Amino acid sequence: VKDTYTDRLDDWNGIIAGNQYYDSKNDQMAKLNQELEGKVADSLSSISSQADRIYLWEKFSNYKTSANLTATYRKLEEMAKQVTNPSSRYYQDETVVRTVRDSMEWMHKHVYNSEKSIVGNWWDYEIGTPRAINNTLSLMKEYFSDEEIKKYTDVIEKFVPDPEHFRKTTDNPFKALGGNLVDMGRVKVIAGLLRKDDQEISSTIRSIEQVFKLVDQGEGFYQDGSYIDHTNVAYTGAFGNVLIDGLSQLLPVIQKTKNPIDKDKMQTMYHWIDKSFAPLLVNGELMDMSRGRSISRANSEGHVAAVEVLRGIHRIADMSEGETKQRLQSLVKTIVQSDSYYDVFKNLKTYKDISLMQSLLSDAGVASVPRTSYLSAFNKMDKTAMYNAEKGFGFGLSLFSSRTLNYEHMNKENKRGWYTSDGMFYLYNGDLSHYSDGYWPTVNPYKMPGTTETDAKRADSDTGKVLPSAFVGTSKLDDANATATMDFTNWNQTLTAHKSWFMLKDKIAFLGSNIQNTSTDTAATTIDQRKLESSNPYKVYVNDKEASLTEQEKDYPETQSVFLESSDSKKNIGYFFFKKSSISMSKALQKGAWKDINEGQSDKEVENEFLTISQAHKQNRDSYGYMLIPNVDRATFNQMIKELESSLIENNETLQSVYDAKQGVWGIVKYDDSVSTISNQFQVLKRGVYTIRKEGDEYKIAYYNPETQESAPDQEVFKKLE
Ligand SMILES: CC(=O)N[C@@H]1[C@@H](O[C@@H]2OC(C(=O)O)=C[C@H](O)[C@H]2O)[C@@H](OS(=O)(=O)O)[C@@H](CO)O[C@H]1O
Repeated sequence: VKDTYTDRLDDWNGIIAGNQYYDSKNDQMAKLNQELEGKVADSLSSISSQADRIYLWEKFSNYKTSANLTATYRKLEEMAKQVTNPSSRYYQDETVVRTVRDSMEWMHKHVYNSEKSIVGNWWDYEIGTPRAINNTLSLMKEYFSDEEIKKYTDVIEKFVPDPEHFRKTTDNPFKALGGNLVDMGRVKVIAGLLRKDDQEISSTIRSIEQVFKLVDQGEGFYQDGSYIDHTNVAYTGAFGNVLIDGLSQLLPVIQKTKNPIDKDKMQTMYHWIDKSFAPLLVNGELMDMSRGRSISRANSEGHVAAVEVLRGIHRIADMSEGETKQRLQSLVKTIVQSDSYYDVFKNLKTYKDISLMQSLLSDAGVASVPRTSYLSAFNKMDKTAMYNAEKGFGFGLSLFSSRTLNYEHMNKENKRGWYTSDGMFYLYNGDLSHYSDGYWPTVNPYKMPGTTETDAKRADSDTGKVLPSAFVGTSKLDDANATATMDFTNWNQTLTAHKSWFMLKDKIAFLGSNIQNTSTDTAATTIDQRKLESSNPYKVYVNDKEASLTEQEKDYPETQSVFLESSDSKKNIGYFFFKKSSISMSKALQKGAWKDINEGQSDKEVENEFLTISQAHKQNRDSYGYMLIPNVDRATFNQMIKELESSLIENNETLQSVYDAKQGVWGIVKYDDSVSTISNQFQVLKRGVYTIRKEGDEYKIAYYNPETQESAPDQEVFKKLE
């Protein structure tokens, strides 16, 4: 019955597949078509055609493993896409049409139906599979009767009858929010359209509207740009992705139903884009510190994941108007064009998405200007993102506190992310591939960059924890200067350290004090563990003298500096130790498999060479202090360290501060309320984090109390001398 429901489904088909936009003469589209042709060909030649078959596909035969249901139905969706693509060799193919119909019936009779109960993961039963079934039926609605459609979607209503909750049939349902809430729309709104059920459509859309509300606690988007999911996990880059990616797909359809969403309600999406997503995108890469356990997926490295966000933004731009549309187009354009490592089209999986991107890139009317400098203090999720446009580098600071979980290990994914939030830092430079090409399965998980840890063995079976202290946070002064601290205690309460960071425009100072260890394990801070490029080798200098690193760790006592020299200055990394320090370095090939950190991944061996720099802490009360200076050549680095000779103001158990004389900026962390006199110019009076700038006789102050998550009146925390 061709009606308004089918009309909406046609629009949905144009969004999830886009066959109406296909053009064989379009190289990028032809590439995706060829991929789908191959997938269908593989599925058709391996499917079971035997009577009394115990499965459709032998590699997805054990139906007690929920993942096999979703994978099976997704193969049918691929078939539906091609059978309805005039340019496919499978267009209106009678064998494929019958294969999809027969397969749906077979699964319905022996594997997935209303009489079944969740076996394995609820996600496959309520989201993964229902979405694959909805899309298959939507694409091939001209081959199924309304009665068959309702028949094959009854199971969806059994497992997901309530648009406000998931796991309804289990003994522990949960309130649907964020990404999950968006998926609820792709499940019940589409099923509602297929079943011509107005009540399901309306109630689901109404439920979906909750997603536009910013929160001040719990899961969701925060005013400061943070995004929390799974109770207390920083998750903008994975569940946030699903949210914007899926919602941007749904909106065009929803807005054409009898229950469109108010325009002022959808206004918050622009806040997510500018405040939440944009800062986490550097040279086409979505910062891993925001991706949770997804970092352990080989097919979802940083640049790939970024496309999920970018395509979502582009769709939103397409449904926007005027300046709003123009600026969003420019944002997507400059990000994509800044990415010289990853081909955006590799993750644009529908013809409309491919088409939109091509028009954007070729439209001279859409400005593509390098993004300006910025610094986002995502205090509500304990992460900080910094980007310097003049020099061209990004910096990510990954922390956690009593308010957030350090790392997520679940569904057998991210088994070794133990220290990824223990004050771990990321540097985004000229090597756009650094955190890609197998970084995650080859990086030594015991030496994450920036972290202070003991060398005790850790179990893959462990799960995340919150930090005992709430004294973790960032005080931002402007787009280039901020200060952060973390009152760190390790996983088993055997080591402590007051770790602080001083972001000073074109460099970051790392200070650590009060380092104590009550265990028999050795303690050390990993200054860096950088993945190398065989094509661009580094020439290493210690105290400005070339050094030859080996697989075997070499000690360098009385080190004032270390410089990693590339042929490309935008890949250079220098480390200046305020006080001569005893460090050790090594360059070695590290091997591993994605399966080591994610059970469902390939056991194929991967290898990468890493340069590791560490500083041992053999005594209680130890400390570390150094300045990370990227993107400058050797002579310039040498000149800068002389300018910074006296930049360290203090680094003890109650006070840590660094001064940038060139900028007239101070970064300060106070652990108590004593009166601290700084540079004989002013005094800071309260426990907390400060970033201060002197402009003549004037003083600009940025104070933050991380525990109460509040700033304070200037006179309460600052006092100029005389
Ligand atoms: C955010 C997240 O990790 N969600 C998990 C699922 O992963 C997303 O799957 C899809 C999709 O449209 O199916 C798009 C995203 O890129 C993925 O991040 C999925 O995990 S997995 O199978 O991809 O490894 C399901 C499986 O049960 O679990 C979700 O939590």
